[PDB]
Amino acid sequence: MQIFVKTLTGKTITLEVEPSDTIENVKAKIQDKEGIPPDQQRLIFAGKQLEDGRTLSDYNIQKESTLHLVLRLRGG
Amino acid sequence: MQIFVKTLTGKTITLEVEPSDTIENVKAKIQDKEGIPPDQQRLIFAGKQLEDGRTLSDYNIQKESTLHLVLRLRGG
Amino acid sequence: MESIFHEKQEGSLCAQHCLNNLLQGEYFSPVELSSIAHQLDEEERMRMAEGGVTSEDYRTFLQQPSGNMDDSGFFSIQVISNALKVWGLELILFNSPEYQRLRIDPINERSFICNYKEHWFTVRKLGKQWFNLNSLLTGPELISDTYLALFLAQLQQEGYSIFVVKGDLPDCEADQLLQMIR
Repeated sequence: MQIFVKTLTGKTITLEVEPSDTIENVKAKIQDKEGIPPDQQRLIFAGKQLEDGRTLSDYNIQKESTLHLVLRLRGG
Repeated sequence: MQIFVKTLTGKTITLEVEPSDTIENVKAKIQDKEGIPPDQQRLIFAGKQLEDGRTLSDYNIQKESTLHLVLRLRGG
Repeated sequence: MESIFHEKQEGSLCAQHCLNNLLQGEYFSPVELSSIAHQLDEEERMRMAEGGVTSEDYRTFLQQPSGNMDDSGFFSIQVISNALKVWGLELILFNSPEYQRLRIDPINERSFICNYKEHWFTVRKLGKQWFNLNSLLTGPELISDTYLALFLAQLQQEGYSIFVVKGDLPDCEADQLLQMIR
């Protein structure tokens, strides 16, 4: 299904994922669009940080879910 | 001397204090004015946190100077 | 360069320097970043509580990351729009066509922040010129009046989200002493 990834800048990335998709794979998908390094991609959902070794269903994530990506995007 | 107090809502109140007035005593004044307890109240003066047991004199807070009333630091 | 709020920092918390040099001088605080950010959360929470469409409403909007303290220490426009808001200043979009159409001389303005997602430019009027500074910029890029007009246009073309601050911004000593420079 499609999800809404809120990036720290005022952008919402609508990407298509899978229920059994691992959080790490989700990062790769975001990296393909924004180019943000998956390693530095601090994916947080509803305050709870998404662990790379976990899946979307692990955090009860469904379609149109509001995800939040945290990282030092400003740089300086 | 009448300084000021900047709330997190955009409201400012003409706080009247003395040169030797302590931050704690100031918090009391704010407690009556607003209602928020001193332990919840946080006061900042230009990137600097004001300690309850410190006088405004040392802080250098001149006549008619604003103050930052922080009260939200919870996260999870 | 006598009394000027020139703070230095590196490694995240970039917003702490952006606000520290927003209104020309310092007045904000690092801990405030989580407070002003939670202001939106506070209102959104009570809003989503009543207008709850799904279960995620009182879940994801009950604990909105960055709003309730950030992990790395970076905040988006969530703290910018609120920072000026609590002081009595307004934020205008100079990049969005629906607003850019106002066509107001940027040299007449007070300060504006440019966002390119990967970087933000902290530009503010100083004395009789415009200065751009950051945590990754020790040299204030002197922006001339004629250059500013082009700079603003270049930003729009590049895709830089220009947040112009309208109203009376409290200038510091750096504004008065900069009046003697060219």
